[PDB]
Parts: sequence; C-alpha cells; structure tokens
Amino acid sequence: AAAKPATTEGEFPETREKMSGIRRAIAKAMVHSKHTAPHVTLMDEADVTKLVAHRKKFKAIAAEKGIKLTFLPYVVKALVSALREYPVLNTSIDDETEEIIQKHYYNIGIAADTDRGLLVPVIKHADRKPIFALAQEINELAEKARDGKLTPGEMKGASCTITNIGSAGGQWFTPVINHPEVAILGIGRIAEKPIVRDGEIVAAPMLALSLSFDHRMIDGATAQKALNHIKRLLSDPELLLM
Amino acid sequence: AAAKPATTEGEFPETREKMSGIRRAIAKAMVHSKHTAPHVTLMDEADVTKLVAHRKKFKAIAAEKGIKLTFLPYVVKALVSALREYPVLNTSIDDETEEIIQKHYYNIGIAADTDRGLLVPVIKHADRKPIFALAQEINELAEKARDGKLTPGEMKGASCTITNIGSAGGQWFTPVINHPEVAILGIGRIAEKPIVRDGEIVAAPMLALSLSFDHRMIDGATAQKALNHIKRLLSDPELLLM
Amino acid sequence: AAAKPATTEGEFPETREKMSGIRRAIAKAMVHSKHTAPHVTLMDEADVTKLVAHRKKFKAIAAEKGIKLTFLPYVVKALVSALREYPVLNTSIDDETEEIIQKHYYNIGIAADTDRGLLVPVIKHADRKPIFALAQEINELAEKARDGKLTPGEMKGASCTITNIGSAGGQWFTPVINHPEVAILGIGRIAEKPIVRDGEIVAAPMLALSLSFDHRMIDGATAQKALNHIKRLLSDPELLLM
Amino acid sequence: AAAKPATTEGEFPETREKMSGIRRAIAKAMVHSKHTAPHVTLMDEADVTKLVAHRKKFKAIAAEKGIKLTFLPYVVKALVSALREYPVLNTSIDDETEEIIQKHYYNIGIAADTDRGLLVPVIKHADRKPIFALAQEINELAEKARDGKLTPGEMKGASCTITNIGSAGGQWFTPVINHPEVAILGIGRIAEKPIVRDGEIVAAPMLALSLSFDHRMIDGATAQKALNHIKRLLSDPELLLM
Repeated sequence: AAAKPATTEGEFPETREKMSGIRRAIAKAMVHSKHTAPHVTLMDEADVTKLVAHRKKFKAIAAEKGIKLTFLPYVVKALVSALREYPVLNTSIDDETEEIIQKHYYNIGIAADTDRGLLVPVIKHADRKPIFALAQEINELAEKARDGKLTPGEMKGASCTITNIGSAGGQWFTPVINHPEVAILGIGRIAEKPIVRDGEIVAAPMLALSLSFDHRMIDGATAQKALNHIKRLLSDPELLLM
Repeated sequence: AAAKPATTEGEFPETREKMSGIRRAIAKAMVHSKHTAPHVTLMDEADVTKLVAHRKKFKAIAAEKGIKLTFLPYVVKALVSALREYPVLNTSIDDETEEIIQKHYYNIGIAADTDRGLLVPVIKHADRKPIFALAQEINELAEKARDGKLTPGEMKGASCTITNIGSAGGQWFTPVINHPEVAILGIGRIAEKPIVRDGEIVAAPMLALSLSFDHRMIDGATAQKALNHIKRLLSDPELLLM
Repeated sequence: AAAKPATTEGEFPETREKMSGIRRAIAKAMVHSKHTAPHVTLMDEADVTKLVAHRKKFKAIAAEKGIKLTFLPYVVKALVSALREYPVLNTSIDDETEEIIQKHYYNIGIAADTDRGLLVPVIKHADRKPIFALAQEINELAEKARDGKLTPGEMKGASCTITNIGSAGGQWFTPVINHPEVAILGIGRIAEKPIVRDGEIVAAPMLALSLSFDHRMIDGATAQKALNHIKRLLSDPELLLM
Repeated sequence: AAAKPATTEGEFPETREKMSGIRRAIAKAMVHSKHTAPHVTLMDEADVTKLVAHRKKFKAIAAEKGIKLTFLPYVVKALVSALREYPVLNTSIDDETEEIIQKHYYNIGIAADTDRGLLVPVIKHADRKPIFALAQEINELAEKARDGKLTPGEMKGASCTITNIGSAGGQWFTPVINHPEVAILGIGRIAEKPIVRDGEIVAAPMLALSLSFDHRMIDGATAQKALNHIKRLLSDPELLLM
C-alpha cells in the first residue's frame, strides 16, 4: 500500500518537532492492529441507576480499606463473568488462521494514559478477586504506570481490555483492539437519560459502552448479545453473584 | 493485501459505466488515508441553545455586510482557539515516523460537496478573522468550488478540516482524516434533545460532533478532552473572547 | 518660540529641587508630541452593563488560569477589531508629510505609571490573543515595569495606546498621542448613569472614553465613528466574535 | 521645536503608503492654527426640547420648498444673532498683534467631511437669511463639496465656523479654530438627559456645544457668556425674533 506524500509544511507556517520512545511503540502497535483486524464497534447503554447508588453507599467500607471505589472494578467483574459465559470473547486467532485458542483464565487489562504514552496494565485472574481487591490493584498498577515503575511482565497475557475514559468526557467512541486480543471495552461519560417505563418517561443515568470486535472470529449477533448481557449484568450486579 | 475478485455483473442484471477525474483523485486520496492511519471516531454533543439564539439575533448585521451567518464560521472559531490550546491537534507525523511537526499557524479547511466531487477549500489564518470575515470567505470559497474556479493553491496547507453536513441530515458519522492531517471535525443535524437540569428534563438543541484522530499521535484521553472543551466553547462562545 | 521667564522663587517661600532620568525622557517626548501634532479629544461613553456582568461571571475561570480579569484586556480587543475596520487609526505620517504608512499588524501599548515615571509596554499582535492571554501579558509587562525589568525592545513599535486610569478616578480627560502614533485611548471611572429607554430613565454603568487624534490624518467625522463603533463593540462584546 | 524621530515601521509589521492633495492642505492649515493660537474649549448644553418639536412640525412646509430642515440652519441663526450681540467673537488679531479687526458682516462656514478631506463652505450674510434660505444654501454648498464643484471663492471670508457632527456621534469634543478666525462651534449627539425642574427630574433632549476660543482676544468669562446665551437662544428660538 501507498502512504502520505511528503509535504513541505515550512512553506505556509512555522514548525517544531520531536516525539518519544513509548509513543512510537504504541504507534506501531496500533498500525499492525488496524491492518490485521476487521473493525466494527457496537454501541450499548446500560442502566446504571442502582450501581451508582451502590458505589456511593459503600464509600465508608472503601475508606476503611484505603481504596477508592470507582466504576472500573465493577466493570472488570461484569465482563469477567460475561467472558466465562461467552468464551469466544477471550480467544485469539491462531497463526495458522484456521483455529481459535480458547483461554480458560481471564486476565483483563485497562488503558492508562500517562505523560509518555498509553500503558495497559493487566490484572491477572480478575475472576477470583472482589471489587476491593480489584480496585486496590487497579489503583496500584495505575500509579506505577504514571511513575514508570511498571515491569514489562505486568503488560503481558491479556484476554481483553477496557478503555475507560468516562472521567474525561464524550458520549460514544470506536476503540481499537489490542491484538492478538479479539475485543476491547470502551466506556464514556454517564448522563441522566430519559427512559420510558412503558407509561411515562423517567430520568436514569446510563453508561456508554462501545466495544470493538474481530469479525474473523466474533460475528454481529454474538458480539451484540455480549453487550446486551453486559447491560443486564450492570443494571443488576446481583446477577454476577448468581 | 488482496482485493475484490472480479464479478460478472452482466449475468444477473443490465449495466452502464463511467466516472470522472476529480472523483478518482478523491478515491485514491481516501485509499492512502485509511491505509496509513489508525482510525477511531469520538462522538460529543455540545449545548447550542445560546449560539442558535445569537446567530438569529445577528441576522440584521449579517445582511448589512452581505453575508449569511451559518453555524460554520462559529465552529471554525471554537476549534481555532481550541487548537491553540491543544497543539497536538494541529500537527503531523514526520516522514521519519519518530517526530511531530508542530504548526504554529492554523489554516482550517471545510469539505464542499460539488457535482464533480469533494473539494476542501482552506481558510488561511482563521484565528485572526471574525465571523463576518470568515463567513465571507467560506461563502466565497464555496461558490468558487461549485464553479470550478478554485485555484489549487487554496487547497493546500490545512492543519485541520471540518466536514459540516448538518444541512443534509443524519445524527452521527465517522469522518476520515485528510492526511498528513491528524484530525477532522464532523457535524450532523441539530435536534431539540432532553437534558436534565439536576431536577427536571428540559428541551435543548444539541450539535453532533464526530471527530476522527490518528492514534499514532493523539491518544484516547487527549482526543476526548479536545471535544469536551469544544462543547464548552460552543455552549458559551464568550469563552472564545476569554 | 519664547519660553517661561526665570522667576526667583526663593523671594517668597523656601525651596528644594531635583528630578530623575526617566521623567526627563517622558518630558521631552511629551514636548515634541504636542509641538508636532494637532490635538483635539473626543468624549464618548459606552454602555458597559453587560460587560461588567461578564467580567464578574468569568472570575472563576480567571483564577484557575492564575489571571485577574480587568477591564483592560476587553478594551484591548474592542479596539483591536475596530482598528482592523478603520486602518486610518493604525497609521502614521511619513517624514515626507505627503503619505500614510498603513500598518497591517496591530501592537497596542498601555500606560503604566511607576515610581520613576511613565512606561508604555507594548503587546505584540493583540489581535491574535484571547482575554486570558492578553491579561496574562498585561499583568506581566506591568509588573516588569514597576520592577524596572522591562527591556527597551518591549517599548517599541506600537500602533495605538490606551491610558487606562479608571482605577484612580476622574470623569473625562484629554490624553496626548505618543507619536509617531496617531491616536490614544483614554478611559475614566465607571458610574451608574441614568439612560432613557425611550420611556423611562434607567441606571446603567457607563465607561468614559476620551481619544486624542492627529487631524493631519484623522478628521472629525472619522474619529467619532471610531468611538461610536467602540461603544457598540463594548455594549455587545459578541460583535467582536462577529 | 523638535519633531518625531523617524521609526523603521517595517521592522515589526508590513506597510503601505500615500495621501492626497487636499488632506495635505488641511494638515498644514491645522498645524499653523494650533501653533499660533491659545486653545481652550468650553462645553455647554442647551435645552432643545422645543426646537426639536418645531423642526418636526415644519416638515410639511420644508418639503413644499424642497428643503430638509436640519439642526444646522437653526444653529447658524442662534449664533448669527449672538455674534451681533458679542462682536469680539467675529473679530481677528491684526498682524501687528496690537489691534482687533471688528467685522460688521457675519459670514459663517460649516465643516463638510468629504472623501478628499475637509471643506468648509461659507454662507455669506447668514444674518439676512431665513432657515429655508439658509438650509437651501447649506444643502447646495454641501453637495457641491462632495462633488468637488466648490469654487475657491466660496471658501473665503468666514467670521466663524460650525463643526456639526451630531449625525455621526459622540458627546463632547475640542474643535480647533480655523484662523485668522477666533472661534469655532462644535456640536455633538442629542440625548434625552435628566433635568431637575426644582422639584423632580424630567427627561429633556440636550445639545452638546463645544466651542474653542483664542485667548489673546476672548477671555474665559466672555467666552462662557456667549455659550450661555446660545443656550437661551436655542431653548427659545423666539428670542431670535426679539
């Protein structure tokens, strides 16, 4: 394929230059990922009226354990159980392009935007860990990321990832899969949105969930069901206990 | 990479053919652009209840200067100042793929769909021009585009672009960056949408803003912040004066 | 011409003496300026009921950027755009006294009364700068002035000047042009003044604006229009966006 | 005396040049006038509540004679009779600087801002002419001025002048005397201003009247009385009949 023709940018305005090492590694990674994978994003909104209420009530138990209860640890779980139900989400394309490596363990990573670039620390076996233990690790791996203390070993073997950026802003996005993975879970800003109760309209905060999928593996229907079930697992987190 | 296998379309129905010169140049350009750049679009809605009110009040001063106050000149500005604040949006990848050429001048272009194809006339130094002067130029470059009187010099050196198509229709889109640029600003139809005022729901026209970004440069967080700030600059255009 | 006859001031009372270096430079400058230029001042009051309301609302965004939103940065702009509209204000008399040098860039300076004298720091390209950036520079150049850290390079190439002294007092004044410039913008105290709304009288704060002009260039009508338009640009700062 | 030091204006911005013939003649005239005459302006406001009412009622008789009744012809008269009363206003300094040439005829001129410059057409014997005849001549000499059809003979022998610019704007100004004359009558915008009727405040349109005077002839008291009497002649134009 052909690229962008060189343009003498000094002809119109003034210029300056330079990048960094990590940004170049991310650049190349995102080049290979979008050149080797069929992309399409699914947009689904989950009713998070009860979850936000839960997160605010458990604020006392959080501080007692020295943790900050965010929306992140709850999401890591809602996916953790949904992944067990749909193994086609925790797989990868074999190099022979004719098979599917079904991972039995689920190590979910989360994007952490630092000064040097993007760092996705992986949480090993998030299925065997409660919100407090998960949040503790999310906060630890996030602080080590900003300080550049993250060992390369904590950046490997991730089944799926989550690009939580609800703290920043936006409504919908189209995240790109960090291969050899097959799916990424994007999440935007929360907003009290009007929802019909079969009779009248009622305000209810909704979470934006944009997930990308590799269609060489995950089709259209199977990818949507996953998100629809994530909606149900979020509205009633008690369905995770079940 | 492999392409589309030739299909004998004359076997099922009847057929006809032919294209034009400009459409072929646009085709090839959009081929290189999507083959050399990591794409993901960000969807953000800005409260434009006060802006629409402003645009309608200044209709008298517009006609006196022989100009039509559209939503275009206001957007060119809201981005113009937002670009100054976030220089990573007005840059480009060096051919050495290891640096960033930071443009100090901001020449924004806008897509103009003609009969022969797509033409993106560039407005030089839109940062040093008021709405009337900008609109005057937007209308001039647009009329010259439809008449094919646009010199090739006015189609060069653009920092960013805007694919305004709110006059046509739609809600959300996923525009593609006209490289070597790093970002494009898409805008859809306006619609009185329900927005909660912390107590009750209220009608308020919102502008659809879909922006594509090159992730080799612009990450997820930095791209969203840009759009969130564009939201704030649109809701209160007085923040541009500031 | 003849001067003041020497008077033995020691005959009536007691006396003391001495001046400073900067005051002598200002003295001589104001001697040449009033000996080579036709002077007449124009008094115009602008409705600043909405601007004062704006300046007070943006106090939160000001402190976040570490700036003090004064009436100065708003004035620098209202003139900045008015200057673009009327180029005869940003000119100067050629040494051949038969031409007019039309400056295309507008570098406005402001009088800063220090202990050693009068210092007029120039803000380069105030047309390409927002209120926050302008105020930041106004505060910086003002502090450097009082500390005597102002380099002589920042005291050159000014198109027009502003002698803001509203913080002190007074109603009207007759400032003198700092040549080779052609105009100076004086501003006095604000005061809630009675203004008829076609039916009844209503209180509304007004800004005193006294501008001097060189009549070898600027006539009576052209000078007034400038001030009348400055009135309109101040009452509705949204006309600057336009 | 010393002048303005040459400044290389090309060092900071870009430049352009050139003037015209008439503007140079006005420039030189205003140089000599302010270098040979002691200047001080007197600001006086006249109650024009009844005059404006008169001018609006006689609109029918005006159109019948093909004339536009402005505030100009009424002012030419109010001064015309006031000049007869105070001959020190219609004089001039003899070249011997020891006498006063008392003109017995009063030929008042009015400033007319054209494209080429300032033109002051003189109305001969305005004391022997009614408002209709005066207005007819004011309109005729004004149209000939804009068309450059004014013979140099109509620009000579003026006792006093009037720089009416109320149509443009402003509040107060400091006009400069067109020597060998001794006084000029400036007039600004009209505005319904609050005036106490010994009990309560009442709205009443006032005319701004700024007159410059040569103090080698006209002192402070004699100059003010003239303006105070002009106030009285304007409030009640029937005092001109008397």
